[PDB]
Amino acid sequence: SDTISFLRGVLLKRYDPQTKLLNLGALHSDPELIQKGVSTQSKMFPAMMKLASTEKSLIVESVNLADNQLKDISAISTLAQTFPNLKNLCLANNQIFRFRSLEVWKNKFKDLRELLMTNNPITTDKLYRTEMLRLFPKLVVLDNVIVRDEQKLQTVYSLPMKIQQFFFENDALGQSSTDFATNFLNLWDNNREQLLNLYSPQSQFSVSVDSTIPPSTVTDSDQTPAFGYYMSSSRNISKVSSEKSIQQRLSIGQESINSIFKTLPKTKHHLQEQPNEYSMETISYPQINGFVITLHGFFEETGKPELEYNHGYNSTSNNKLSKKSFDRTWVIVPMNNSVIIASDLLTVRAYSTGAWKT
Amino acid sequence: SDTISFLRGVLLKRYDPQTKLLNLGALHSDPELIQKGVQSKMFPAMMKLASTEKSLIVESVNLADNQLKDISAISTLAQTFPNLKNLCLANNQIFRFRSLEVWKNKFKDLRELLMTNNPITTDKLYRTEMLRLFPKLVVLDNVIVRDEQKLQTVYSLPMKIQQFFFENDALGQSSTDFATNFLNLWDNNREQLLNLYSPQSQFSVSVDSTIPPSTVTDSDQTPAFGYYMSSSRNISKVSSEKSIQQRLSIGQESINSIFKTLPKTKHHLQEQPNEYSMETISYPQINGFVITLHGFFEETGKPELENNKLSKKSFDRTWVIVPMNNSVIIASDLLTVRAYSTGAWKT
Amino acid sequence: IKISVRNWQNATMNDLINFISRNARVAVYDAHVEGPLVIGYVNSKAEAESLMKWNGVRFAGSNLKFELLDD
Amino acid sequence: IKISVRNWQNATMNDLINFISRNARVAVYDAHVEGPLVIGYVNSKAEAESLMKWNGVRFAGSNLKFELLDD
Amino acid sequence: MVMNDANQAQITATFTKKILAHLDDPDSNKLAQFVQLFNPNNCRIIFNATPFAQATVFLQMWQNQVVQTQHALTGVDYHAIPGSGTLICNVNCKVRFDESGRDKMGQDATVPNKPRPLWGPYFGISLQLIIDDRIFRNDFNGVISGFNYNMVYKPEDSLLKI
Amino acid sequence: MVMNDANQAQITATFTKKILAHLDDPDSNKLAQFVQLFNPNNCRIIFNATPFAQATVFLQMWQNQVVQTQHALTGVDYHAIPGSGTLICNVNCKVRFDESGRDKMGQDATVPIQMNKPRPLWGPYFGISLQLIIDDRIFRNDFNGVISGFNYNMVYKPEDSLLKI
Ligand SMILES: [Zn+2]
Ligand SMILES: [Zn+2]
Ligand SMILES: [Zn+2]
Ligand SMILES: [Zn+2]
Ligand SMILES: [Zn+2]
Ligand SMILES: [Zn+2]
Ligand SMILES: [Zn+2]
Repeated sequence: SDTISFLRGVLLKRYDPQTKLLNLGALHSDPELIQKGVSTQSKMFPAMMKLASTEKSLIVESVNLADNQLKDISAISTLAQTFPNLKNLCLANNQIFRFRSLEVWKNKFKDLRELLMTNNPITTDKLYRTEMLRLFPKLVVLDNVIVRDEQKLQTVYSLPMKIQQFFFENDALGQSSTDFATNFLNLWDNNREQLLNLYSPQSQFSVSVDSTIPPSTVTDSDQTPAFGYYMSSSRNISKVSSEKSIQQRLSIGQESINSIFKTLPKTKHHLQEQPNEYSMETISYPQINGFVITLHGFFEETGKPELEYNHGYNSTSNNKLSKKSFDRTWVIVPMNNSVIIASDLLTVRAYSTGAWKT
Repeated sequence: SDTISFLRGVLLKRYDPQTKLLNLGALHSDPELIQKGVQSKMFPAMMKLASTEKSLIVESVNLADNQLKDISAISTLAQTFPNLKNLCLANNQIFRFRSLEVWKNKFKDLRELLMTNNPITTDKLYRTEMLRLFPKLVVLDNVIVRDEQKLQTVYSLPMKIQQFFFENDALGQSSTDFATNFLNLWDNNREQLLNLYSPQSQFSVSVDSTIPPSTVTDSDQTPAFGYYMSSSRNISKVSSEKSIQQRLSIGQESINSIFKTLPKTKHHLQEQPNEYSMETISYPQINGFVITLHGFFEETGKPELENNKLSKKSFDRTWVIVPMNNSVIIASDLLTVRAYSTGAWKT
Repeated sequence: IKISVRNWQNATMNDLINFISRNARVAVYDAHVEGPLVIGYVNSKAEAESLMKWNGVRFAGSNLKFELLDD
Repeated sequence: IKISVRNWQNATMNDLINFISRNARVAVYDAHVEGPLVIGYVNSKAEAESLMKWNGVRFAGSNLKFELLDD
Repeated sequence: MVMNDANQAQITATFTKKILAHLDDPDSNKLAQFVQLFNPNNCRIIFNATPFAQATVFLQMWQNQVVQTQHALTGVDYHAIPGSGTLICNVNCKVRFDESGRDKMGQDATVPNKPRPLWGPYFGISLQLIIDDRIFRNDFNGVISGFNYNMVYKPEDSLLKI
Repeated sequence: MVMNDANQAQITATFTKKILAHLDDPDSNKLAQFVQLFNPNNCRIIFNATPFAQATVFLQMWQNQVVQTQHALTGVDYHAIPGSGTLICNVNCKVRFDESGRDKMGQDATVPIQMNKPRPLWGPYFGISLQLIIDDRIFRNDFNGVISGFNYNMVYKPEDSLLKI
């Protein structure tokens, strides 16, 4: 407990905030360290890495490990766990000759741009460049020579546009979509019935369940979702093999729309409170003289539905109330004082953090 | 040394300056060459001297009746007269296609070719191959094989590039004055330029890391953007969203800071006017005008504050200026720094 | 390393070789006549450049000229 | 001596401590919540290994994870 | 009057699958056909809340500045809207990108036999389509009026930066 | 007060990319839409220090008298100017020309003595500096007649290119 406090000091000394560089080169040479330490040379590296990780307020985009008298990466292999987004690295003046060790760092340091292995024996190997380009996907410069064109590399690993949470053709549609969305959702949460004035006899509404589980790497994804209450009403043409049901699952008229509305769980949408958790798109729909409003977000499940297997069914897990992520699309037709929903298409899916988040 | 003077003599005798034609046809017939005794190794040497002499500019070459079975002996021609327009290889014994393959994408400006009495003329693939090998070939064996009009229109832009464009001559004079004064002040004393910036006026620098193709004359294949990378506001490269916001400098103070962050330089505008291109246009929305200047500058000194190697650079600088009758104020100043490369407007 | 000499005509070979070995501080061990110009081999390049410095020297009513196989 | 417990969620701390005190017949005397994982101190190392034996046990819809914190 | 038909549903679903297949296809030749699906006169395209007025630019950008993709249809629902002469499709699907570092041409960013693509982790996609009813009559020329493509969730370990 | 926003920046970048893509489009039909981006009443266009009075004429020249091209954005910076209601963008990019010997129609210059279209062979890269003066309305996702200023100039040329400026 006492010992760690010193090492904290050494690191702070070796870190520069302006250049964002941590100089961990030549630890054997630092006089402060020799009096205090060395036969324990192996246990200091990972400890220092952990201590580097635990202490916030130091952000490193560059690390120097030149001349640490390492034959193998092992002692510092843990670096990948500490600064995974490291951009520059120098390992010069070291005795590393084999490739076996570096295999620990495959698919790690994905944002590494520069690498310096100038005086290390590996520089002799013919497969050196190839293997290094294999090991560090975004590497641009290797031993001070350019090995990848930043232009192409940038174009390849990025889409033409950075994602945005909102798109509106004109500001009017923006204000209108916002108003409609907030109001509709508040009503959808608290009293489903009131919404029925927005649907005509021709208006249609259906729900589609996406049973798909997002990748675990996705931040805050729900790896065990529960679509108990929804599965009965799901109108997913790809998933539901029953062709006869799909005809029935579509709800037309305020009556059937209300029935399905009662069939769905009671919810709460924090659009006003947590605006960053929602993305919306609105576009013109000339064929109906209207607009299309698509809303991607999440909602909390407060109450069981107002309305309501062969071998084994359990109400506890499958019907557990939990927040869900959703994609809802309203095809709306404007009138002077009022609006009518031509179509309402909902998608219910396991909760997952928005791709629009930054 | 002994042979070269003689060969030089033969070349000089066989070259005609007015027609710009080098007649190396029927060398075996030349009594001067027979007088010595000469044989295969002679051509490339003659080519080397042809390159070395530089007092001969050749748009047409005659190599008729040199008893050549393959181009190998004269291939060096491509290295000596790459801009050749006319070539004659008639009355020679060339029969296979292998030899000419050295010359693909070479002699790009070759217009006429004569392979009369050469066996290759018999082959069906002859025309196709000749058309492939010489992109701008118009005449082959005295018959037209390509339309000059279309060929010209396709491989050239509608307008010849120009070094200067000004809406009015007055704008020309004013823009030139502004450029020279601003740049001289920019070179020698950075602080004074602050007199040209308002509190709302903004300035930022963008680094273009792109390396020009080696084929570009006098291009810097190994650029060094050490000092600039810290202040660079290149929205395309830098994915970091906050930095781009930070990189922008508003007001003479921050503008001064970045002016201090950049290396001390020198622009030889007055000395070398041909090394710079400028465009000036009206800016009605602000009742001012825009001056875009493309050129180069030398890096004399390291920045006054605190890869990092000093090197000659090419630049694109755009000033949005709003005139005030006493003095002028820069609404916006947009600089782009890139590796040195000769102007495309150059000849 | 192959040495050629011209404009030695009207004078003898041995005298020329000795003359060169006198002035140019370099000796050619085996020298071939080969018609108008003398051919010889010198052991090292330093002697070849040193030998090449003595170019245009007056000898037997004319000025010698020295040359090498590959420029 | 220093004990950390994870995957105790869905049940109260009291249930966890009593569960351990029932099954493993070893008690942590002062147990602190400290966010997601429960911290407690046990008197001896023998009790710590014995307690560590009960690692893959099912508890409140999840499997406990036990650790001896060096920190 | 409102249309509810299983046949039309099959047509719709399969057409969606065809569109995703068209997206995933890197072959430049077939691209020419892809543009045929979109209405040249009036079309509304959206990609990550970035608009596209005409399909050509969008598809050029897709062909050039986006790597080869692999779509996996997770969900589809559609409403045929009477009087509109059109139908609207709410689609949800997963996507994998070729994170080899090679574009559709197979050209590397490295400075100096068909290669296999290295698929990255899955991305979440929500796609809204406005199509003409004419597809029920085997007509696919200029049927796509609305194309709203947006990402709903992203994997952190992906090398692709949206 | 000065406008500085990352959203606006991304909008600018992607729009610029869109402009270059629009240039890269060889199909003659859609041309009419491209003209929509330029202000019909007042517009200032320059190409290699050669001016064009109307966007129609410029794009006609581009469509008729220029081979198929491929642009690649290398750099972009912008300043939104308060009170002007406009922003100015300093752009730098690379260009490739279709040096096949075929025009946008795909017609060869070969004199004839004898549905899958052939692929273009891309020439060496050209260096371009493009200055854009645009209305701020693009930040409100409005692109109709937004381009008032368009200054396109070549900064460096590769010698081995078959294209002659
Ligand atoms: Zn040492
Ligand atoms: Zn170093
Ligand atoms: Zn003859
Ligand atoms: Zn002739
Ligand atoms: Zn100078
Ligand atoms: Zn505690
Ligand atoms: Zn467009």
